[PDB]
Amino acid sequence: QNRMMKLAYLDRGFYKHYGIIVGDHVYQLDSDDIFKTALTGKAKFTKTKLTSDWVIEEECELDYFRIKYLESAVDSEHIFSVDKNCETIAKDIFGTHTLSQHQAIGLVGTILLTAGLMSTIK
Repeated sequence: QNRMMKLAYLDRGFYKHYGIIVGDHVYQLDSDDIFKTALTGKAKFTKTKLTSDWVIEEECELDYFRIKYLESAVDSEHIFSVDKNCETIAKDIFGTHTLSQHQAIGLVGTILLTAGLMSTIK
């Protein structure tokens, strides 16, 4: 609960919602419809109160952006591209090209969506 950005997930009957824990709050994609989010490749973020339902991945953490920018994105209701493929993610995380705050948040949003989408595959 001090500027730490850890990956966490909420598991309801095997379907997983992923989010970023900062303090006593969770940032996640504002969607209960993963079909439409995935098909459109677009989402905004929301911030909710952390609860015991959330499971922290203490060895995972997405430190790609400053939290204030994500707070601003939540407040502004900005709609991000969350459909980057592995090549784009790989270039972003293993390369040295400039990465805007919007691109950085879109990257983390892609990771959240992809992780949640993979949990749906029956």
